[PDB]
Amino acid sequence: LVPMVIERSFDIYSRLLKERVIFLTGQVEDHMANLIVAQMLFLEAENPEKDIYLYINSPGGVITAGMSIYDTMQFIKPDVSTICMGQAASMGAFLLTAGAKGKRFCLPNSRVMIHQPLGGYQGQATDIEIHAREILKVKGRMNELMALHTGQSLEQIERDTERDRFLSAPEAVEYGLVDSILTHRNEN
Amino acid sequence: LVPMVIEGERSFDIYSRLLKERVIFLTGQVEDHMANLIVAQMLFLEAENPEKDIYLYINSPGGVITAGMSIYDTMQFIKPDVSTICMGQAASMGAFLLTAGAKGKRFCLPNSRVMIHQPLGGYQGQATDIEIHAREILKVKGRMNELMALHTGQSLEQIERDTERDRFLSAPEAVEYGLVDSILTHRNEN
Amino acid sequence: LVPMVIEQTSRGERSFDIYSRLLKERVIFLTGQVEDHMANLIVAQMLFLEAENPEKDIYLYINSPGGVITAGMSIYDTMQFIKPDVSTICMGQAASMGAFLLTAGAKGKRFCLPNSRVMIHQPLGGYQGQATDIEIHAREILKVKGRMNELMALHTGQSLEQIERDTERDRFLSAPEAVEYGLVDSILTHRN
Amino acid sequence: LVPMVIEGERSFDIYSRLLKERVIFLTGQVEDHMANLIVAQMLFLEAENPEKDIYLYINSPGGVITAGMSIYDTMQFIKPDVSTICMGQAASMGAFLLTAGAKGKRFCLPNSRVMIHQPLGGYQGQATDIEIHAREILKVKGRMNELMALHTGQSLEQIERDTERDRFLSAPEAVEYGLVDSILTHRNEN
Amino acid sequence: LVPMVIERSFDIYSRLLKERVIFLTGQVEDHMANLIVAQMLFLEAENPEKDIYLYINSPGGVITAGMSIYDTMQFIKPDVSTICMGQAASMGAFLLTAGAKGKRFCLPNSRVMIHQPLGGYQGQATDIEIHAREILKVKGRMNELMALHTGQSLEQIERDTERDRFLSAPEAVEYGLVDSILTHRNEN
Amino acid sequence: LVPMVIERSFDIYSRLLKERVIFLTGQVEDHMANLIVAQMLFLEAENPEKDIYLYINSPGGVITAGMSIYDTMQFIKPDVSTICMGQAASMGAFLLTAGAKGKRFCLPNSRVMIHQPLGGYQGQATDIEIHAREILKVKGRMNELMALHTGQSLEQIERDTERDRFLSAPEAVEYGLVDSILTHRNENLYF
Amino acid sequence: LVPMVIEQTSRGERSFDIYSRLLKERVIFLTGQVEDHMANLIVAQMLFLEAENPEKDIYLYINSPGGVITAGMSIYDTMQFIKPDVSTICMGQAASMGAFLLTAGAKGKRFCLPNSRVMIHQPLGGYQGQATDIEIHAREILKVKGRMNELMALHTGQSLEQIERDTERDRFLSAPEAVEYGLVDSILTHRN
Amino acid sequence: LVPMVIEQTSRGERSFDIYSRLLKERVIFLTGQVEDHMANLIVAQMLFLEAENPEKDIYLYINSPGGVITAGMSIYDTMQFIKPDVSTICMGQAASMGAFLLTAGAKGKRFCLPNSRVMIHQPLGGYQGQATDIEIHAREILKVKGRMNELMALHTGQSLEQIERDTERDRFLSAPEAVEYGLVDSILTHRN
Amino acid sequence: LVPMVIEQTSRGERSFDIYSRLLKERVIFLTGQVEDHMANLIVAQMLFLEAENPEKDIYLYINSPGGVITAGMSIYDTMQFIKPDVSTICMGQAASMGAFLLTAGAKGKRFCLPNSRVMIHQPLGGYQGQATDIEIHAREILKVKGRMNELMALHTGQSLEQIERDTERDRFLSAPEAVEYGLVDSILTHRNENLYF
Amino acid sequence: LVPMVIEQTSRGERSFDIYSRLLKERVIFLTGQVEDHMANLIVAQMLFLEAENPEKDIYLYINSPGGVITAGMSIYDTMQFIKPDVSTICMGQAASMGAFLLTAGAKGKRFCLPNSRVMIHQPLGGYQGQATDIEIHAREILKVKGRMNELMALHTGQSLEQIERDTERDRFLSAPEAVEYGLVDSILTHRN
Amino acid sequence: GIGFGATVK
Amino acid sequence: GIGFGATVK
Amino acid sequence: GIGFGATVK
Amino acid sequence: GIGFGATVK
Amino acid sequence: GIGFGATVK
Repeated sequence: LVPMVIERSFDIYSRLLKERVIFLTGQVEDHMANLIVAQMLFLEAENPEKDIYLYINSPGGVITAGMSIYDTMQFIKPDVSTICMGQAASMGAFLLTAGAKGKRFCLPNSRVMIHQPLGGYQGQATDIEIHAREILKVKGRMNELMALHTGQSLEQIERDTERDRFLSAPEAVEYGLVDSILTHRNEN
Repeated sequence: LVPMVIEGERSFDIYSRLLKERVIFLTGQVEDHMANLIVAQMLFLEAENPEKDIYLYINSPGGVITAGMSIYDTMQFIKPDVSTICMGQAASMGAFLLTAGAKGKRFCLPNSRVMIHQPLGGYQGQATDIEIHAREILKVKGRMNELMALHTGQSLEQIERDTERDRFLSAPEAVEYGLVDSILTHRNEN
Repeated sequence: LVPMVIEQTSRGERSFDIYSRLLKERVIFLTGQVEDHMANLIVAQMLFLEAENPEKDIYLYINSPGGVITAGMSIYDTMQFIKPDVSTICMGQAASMGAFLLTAGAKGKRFCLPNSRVMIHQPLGGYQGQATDIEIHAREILKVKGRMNELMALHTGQSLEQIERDTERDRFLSAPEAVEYGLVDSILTHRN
Repeated sequence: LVPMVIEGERSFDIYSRLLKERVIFLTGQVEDHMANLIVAQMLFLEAENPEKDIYLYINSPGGVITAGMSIYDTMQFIKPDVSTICMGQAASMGAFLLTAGAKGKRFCLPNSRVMIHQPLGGYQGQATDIEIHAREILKVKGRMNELMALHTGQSLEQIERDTERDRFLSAPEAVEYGLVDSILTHRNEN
Repeated sequence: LVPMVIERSFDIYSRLLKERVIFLTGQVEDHMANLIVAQMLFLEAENPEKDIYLYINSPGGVITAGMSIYDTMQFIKPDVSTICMGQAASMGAFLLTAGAKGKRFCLPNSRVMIHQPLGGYQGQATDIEIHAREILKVKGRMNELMALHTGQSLEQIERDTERDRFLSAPEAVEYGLVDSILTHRNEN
Repeated sequence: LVPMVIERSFDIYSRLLKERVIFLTGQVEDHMANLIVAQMLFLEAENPEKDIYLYINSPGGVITAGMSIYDTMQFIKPDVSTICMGQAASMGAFLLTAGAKGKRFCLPNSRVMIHQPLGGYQGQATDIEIHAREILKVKGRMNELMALHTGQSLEQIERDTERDRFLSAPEAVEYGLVDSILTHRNENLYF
Repeated sequence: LVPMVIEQTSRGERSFDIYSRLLKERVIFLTGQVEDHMANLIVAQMLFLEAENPEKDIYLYINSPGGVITAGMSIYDTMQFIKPDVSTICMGQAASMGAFLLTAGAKGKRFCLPNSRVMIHQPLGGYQGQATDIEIHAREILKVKGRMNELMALHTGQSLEQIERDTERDRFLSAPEAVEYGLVDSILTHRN
Repeated sequence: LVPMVIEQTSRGERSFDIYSRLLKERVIFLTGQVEDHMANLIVAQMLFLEAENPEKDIYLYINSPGGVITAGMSIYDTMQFIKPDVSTICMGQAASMGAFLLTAGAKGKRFCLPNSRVMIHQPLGGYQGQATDIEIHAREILKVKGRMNELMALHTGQSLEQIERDTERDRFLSAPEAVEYGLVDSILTHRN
Repeated sequence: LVPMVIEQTSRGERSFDIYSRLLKERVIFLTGQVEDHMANLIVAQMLFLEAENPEKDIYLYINSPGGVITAGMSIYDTMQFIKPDVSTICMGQAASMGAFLLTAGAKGKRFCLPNSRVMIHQPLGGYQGQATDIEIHAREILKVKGRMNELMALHTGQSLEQIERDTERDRFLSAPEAVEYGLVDSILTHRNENLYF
Repeated sequence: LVPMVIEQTSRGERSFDIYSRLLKERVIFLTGQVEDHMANLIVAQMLFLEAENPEKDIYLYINSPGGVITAGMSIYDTMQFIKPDVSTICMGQAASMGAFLLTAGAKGKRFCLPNSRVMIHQPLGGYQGQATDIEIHAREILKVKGRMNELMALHTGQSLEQIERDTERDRFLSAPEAVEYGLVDSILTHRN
Repeated sequence: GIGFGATVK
Repeated sequence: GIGFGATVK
Repeated sequence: GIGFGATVK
Repeated sequence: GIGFGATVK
Repeated sequence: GIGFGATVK
């Protein structure tokens, strides 16, 4: 069950949504992604000048769902400040680094994991070649976007994404994935 | 889990609040129940204001064809112009609905993707029944290809050659293919 | 379990399983659903028998609920290839592929027991995939249906049109009806 | 079923009513969803009054570490002093959150039982990938031990020796181990 | 489903909660125990001088969950009157006898069973020894508390808990688990 | 689904509860029994002088749950009128006969079934003996209460409960298990 | 069950299973889906037969729904390695691997029964993993497809381009169609 | 099923299963996944052949997708322990463990068929448990990977660095590519 | 499938399965998890070999991931009982019970192949029930652990304390490491190079 | 798999199974759980051995986790019936039924290996149904427990009271403890 | 013979 | 012979 | 014999 | 012999 | 004989 609060009656997540706070928890699927997209659009309609806050704790998921969230964040005017709690996986990290420049934060004991896409197909050799080329294009597209936000060279990203690479909050900052760390609310 | 919102005091879920703004979401596999829901939303919006354009966001891996046809026929039946938007991906039925939007109001996001392929079906039974079902799916394939060629502007022959197998297309490729009109890089720009 | 029998010969007594003993007397059994492995075994027996004596008639006993078509065509072609007349006998029942093999026997050597039942129907199949693949498979099974009907018509002696009308759905034939339908030649009630 | 309470008069559930009194519950295995819920509750309480202390009751057999770190980071991040109370038992990640409470506000009921152990994990794949995941979990183990030593006051070496295998501690043992501060036998007494 | 009472809409359990009645039903577990703990805290907050009533009908369960309820009952200022309906198992009996002295009652046909803890572990011999000592300490601690509330000697409790021991309402009174038997509300 | 009625926002079962009517349907478990117990206490607190009505259609269940309901009915002051609809099983019959004297009813086409307790245990011989003795005491206690509520002799009950015994509405009346039959409301007008 | 037969020899009577008796006559049966274990067994039989008489032609009877490729390539290579001419015969059906083996028989010694059906299609496969891994497997299966098409074109005489167009999707062929295609030299309608 | 063959000898006729007849010719078949039981069986055969005639060569045919490493090491150590030169042949495919056994054969006696495919990749392992235990197992698999690479470099003759770079991910090799790599000495295109 | 082999004898040709033929050469195989059935078979084989020739050495090849202890103790006791020297060889891997049997082989006749791996760890077990029964079972497994460690120290020559420290967690050892640890004596790099047999 | 052995008698060679050869030497194996089929087999072996030589001692090796009691009683009754002294040996472990059969051996001929373990506990059982049926089954198992304890005390020499106290819960005993407990007679460390 | 069609006396 | 290609008397 | 009890040459 | 490496007439 | 009732030498 989810607790409710009175402010008539609001859900705990709905109450925070009033404060422009969105949560991205669990594996990234199409339904949860669509929900996050709806929240962004709703917040944009209310006030397109106030920054949005997106907290991320996720082990990754589908790429199409993630790209919808990424394209949406870049489409709307509000600066989406991404925050990492617990962990950011390949898609979570992509969304984390996709936040507004200077507004991507991570908590001290958070972690980040970047890896190349995963996929697969079963069928004729012809169909395999098609699906194979697509995922490679996806890998290239993701790497290009990561390089743009992080500021790292494309070649460096390809070398670091060939296998699962883990990064702590300080390492992520040096890697350009985020901007700073939030030890305490008052300090920042 | 779906969060509520406020707009006296009224309780609205996130999807309903957007519906108030003439925004519909087509997410997940296309089945009959979700399709019926989308159809209901279109009709409700038409009754409220039959002159304001509707927005349909599409993120789907495809599904049943009959369900999709109901949505397609409904969009072409009502007066409002149904502007389709692609987020994440559009599959064969999603792409069919995407290109089915109002001319000049079909968009795709920059990193979206589109996949068009010929129908998939199977039947087990007597050879006589097999012939019937086989002919039916072929007619469906022809009907779908004709509509795609009409909306995209391409030739029926080109569509058949490209739909013989799964063909992937990015937002720019889809535009050049006539499948959509433009790309929504940012709200302010367009 | 399969019982073992003894055969008295000039060299000495020999131990045989019941099925092997009947094979020595040119008797093959086609029991159960038709499949590649059983059909392959039947094919081997026919070839062995032909080499042993290509002038003596072979006997095939059919109690089948039917099965794969390809596995049946191998048996059919093998029967129509070898020189010996393959006398088919129906015990218990003959299904679509059993009946096809039954009527495929030598003219005048296709028997049926009085209480046996024969069922004929059109092929069964299916496929799941793209529309293009469906068209190929659908065309193929139809050709199989046509080929089967032609062969049934030839052996039975019925017109092709009549066979198509009677195979559109499952048709059950008793031993007397089968004789009138050309599927068999006579009935075996008692030993004369 | 969750009972309800009435407080004009406003309907409430038992857990929500306690939330008005700045009381949170961390029950069951520590997963991502429940953790996100706890994190949301802390932020909401902070916005209401960032000067009043929060109370977190802990009865849990542990769980994922990433989820626990989010809660731990959030407690440190916010201004209110999060008083951790142990009821039932505190496992490896329950104990970590318990000892992470504000100094002097970490309590444990008399019959409670704490358990500390090194992290758990695993991976299946190539040898190269195994080395990566192995190094990662070791860094996690080192990081967890450092924080435990900082909160408990013990030495890093002692923590490493005591976490190599499951170590159980009662309420008094936890106090001497610096994991908690005192015990709560009666409300009036303390 | 649960019936609804209008008074505002109250579920039947909430209405009884208004009268300071708490129901403990089914096997004990962290989630049900947490709910009971919340109810006790809420009632104490609403009124810290009125007695609470806890009806017990359960086949027992986890001990950690039970200990939280026990510690909470002995921690809050109000006196928790325990009542046994249908049956009380080892954890249920422990909670039953833990009620306020003179406020622990049993119905005439209720049955009480006391047994020693149940636990298991699979692993290395080293880890096995650890878990074995722990459960033994728990058994000793449970027996100490049982002897304190019942008033029976610790040695007697060990002999009677070595195996499942059943007791009716009268036997429980003689044993000291419950102060008295409730036959009729007006009579008592 | 459960219908709703306005008089406000009451489900069909609660509205009947307002009329002091409780339903005991399905197998007797701990949760449903606890629910029934809550209803009785609520009704008692609302009006401890008005009679309560308990309709019984059940194939039986746990005995501990049944005892909680039984003890509660005999504990509260209101007279709990039990009614049998469709069927009353071993625990259902025990609760049926436990109603207020002269207020136990059964519909004409209902059926009652009484049998001895069921149980079992797997383990050491020592533990088996304990559980075996316990269930026997339960069987004895149940028979004593049945004989008290029915007026029959303990010996007769033991003989009749050794195996499943079925009884119709008339048979139950002669067996002392109920008091009368409810053919029509206007023909009896007991309420 | 498998029947046992008796062989009359100079030394004395011998008991053989039907499959082994035919092996003595240089007949090998390929049945069921192709796999490592069955393919290995076929390889062993070919080698044994070669040693006995490396001049007498071997006969392979194929009734298969197809299977693994590697298992088939071993049989293909073994046939092209040994000196004896491996006369392939199709009974019932030949699938993609069966067809490849069927057309891999010695030129002029590839036969089909009249009702047998032959299907040729491109390889099937799949992999799940990282994109880098997927690229490796995709290239590999494509090379296999290319290699298979080249061999098919060499045996059938058809151009490589034609084979690619016909193998893009499942293509069915009857005994006559297969002859014109070049998979099989002739048909065994009846014994002569 | 396994066919039975007859061996002609001066003293008398003998009946053997096809696999045993080949074993009599110092031929061992490695098929299917590499497990402990099949490996034990292969090891037993090598010891028996060694006792019979140590001087004569032993042939090992490999058609294996992959398998356990410990089992493979037993086979590898046994081959390098006995005196007979173990000539390895690749039929269908040789995977990481199969390739390791293939390249481990006697120098100049390692052959592959033309269409056979060889794959090599680093070991696969998994462990679930405490971080301490995880570190121990992780170190062990790395040492195994290093040891395997060292042996691969020795038999192939490639540098250790090159082997590590090529084994980081699945690498497929055809018969010719394998020859240049050094896994196999030559190819058996046709009998001579 | 198990291949069959022919042995030439004065009476005539004789047919054997490959495992039985090796048994005739005093060779036993301990493959797979150690259970009661396989152990009895090994025990039966050792007794049979002892009667045939109680002076000729027996060879036991070990490729096993371990298993039950009781089943292993039977084999250990049987080896230490019979007169023949049971030369243990490690192929592929030896787990805790496999390694225990390997070290149990006759002194100077314990071998390992170069790539073989040996793992030793403390016993595994568990029980579910009352606290009383848990104490009984927990005590029993500890006695087993103590007894096993004592035997390992006796065969390897190491100290009981060292064994306890090294068995607290899974410890892997290669052929050379094992030789220095006392688990084995030498390494069978080649049959004729050493000629130990 | 079960190995085959050879016996070299003056009459000639004879092929035996390892278990059968040992039976010829008056050795029986009681391995695995005690069920009805294995027990019935053991009974047959004892009777066969008794008839061959009713004066020579029989040997029964025991490695078992226990099982049904009825099955064990049949073995126990058979051992006490036959004239030969049944020398029981414990290898690996003896469970409650195994221990019962172990101690039931002939006085002075009950051995245990050094590292073997023994476990004695009271019978296990259960029933589900009416209370009447429960009481019946409960009384029966209690009688069984009493009967088993009496027999254990008779063979072990201990007092019935002590046995009841020690069997209330699982009691483990090593070879030395068992000797002191009268459960066995001596230990077999080495061969003299 | 032994079959149906086979002749027997 | 016995096969198809094989000739018979 | 062959067992433990049995003596060996 | 019989294998590949084995030579034949 | 060999059974129970059977007598032996």
